[PDB]
Amino acid sequence: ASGADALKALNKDNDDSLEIAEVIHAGATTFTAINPDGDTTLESGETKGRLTEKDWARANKDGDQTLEMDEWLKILRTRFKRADANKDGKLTAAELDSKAGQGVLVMIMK
Amino acid sequence: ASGADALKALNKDNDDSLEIAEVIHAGATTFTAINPDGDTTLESGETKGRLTEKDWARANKDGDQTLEMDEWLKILRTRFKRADANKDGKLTAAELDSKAGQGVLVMIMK
Ligand SMILES: [Dy+3]
Ligand SMILES: [Dy+3]
Ligand SMILES: [Dy+3]
Ligand SMILES: [Dy+3]
Ligand SMILES: [Dy+3]
Ligand SMILES: [Dy+3]
Ligand SMILES: [Dy+3]
Repeated sequence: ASGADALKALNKDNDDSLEIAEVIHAGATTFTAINPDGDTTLESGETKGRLTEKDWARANKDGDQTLEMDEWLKILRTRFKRADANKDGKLTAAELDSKAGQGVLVMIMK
Repeated sequence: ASGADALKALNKDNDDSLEIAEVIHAGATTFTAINPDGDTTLESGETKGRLTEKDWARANKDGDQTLEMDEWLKILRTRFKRADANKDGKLTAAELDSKAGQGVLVMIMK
């Protein structure tokens, strides 16, 4: 998916950008959408192609093999900062289409 | 409620315990249940009696006046650890009934 696609689906206010509240909420929706096994936890197989082993090492600090909702969203907030090249707390289409923005996109859209 | 009543509410027996995945999932449901204004954000008036000013200062690091889901759940994970007096990763009824356990209960049930 592209940045224009994400704005079309996830932006409901009268702007051209995704703010952190919009991004976190879409991350929470996506967590459930990519979790087909009927639990409340993401296992490593469920996160392939969206998260790296380094993301798990950084965010999963509780000794389990499960990403709970908060550990997933922690990674997303870090990725938001990396994509927000002009520091204004808003992700525009150009920021979403950048390499760092692609990392946000894979956590906010199935 | 009490620890026993909280365990019963989550379809568990009186001598059972809560682990972090069930607690985080219940915290995520509670976030939305205590948020009656149609947004995706908890304002301070929505968290009175559940969170302190110091909780907001620790968890709300983004310069806004709003708790997103990840900031709320960060506080819950901190409270789980404080209520887990023996640090075994499980909260018994007695741990839930403690003063620190009360702080978990106000975040996992309306
Ligand atoms: Dy917006
Ligand atoms: Dy799963
Ligand atoms: Dy975990
Ligand atoms: Dy920006
Ligand atoms: Dy609200
Ligand atoms: Dy915030
Ligand atoms: Dy314990």
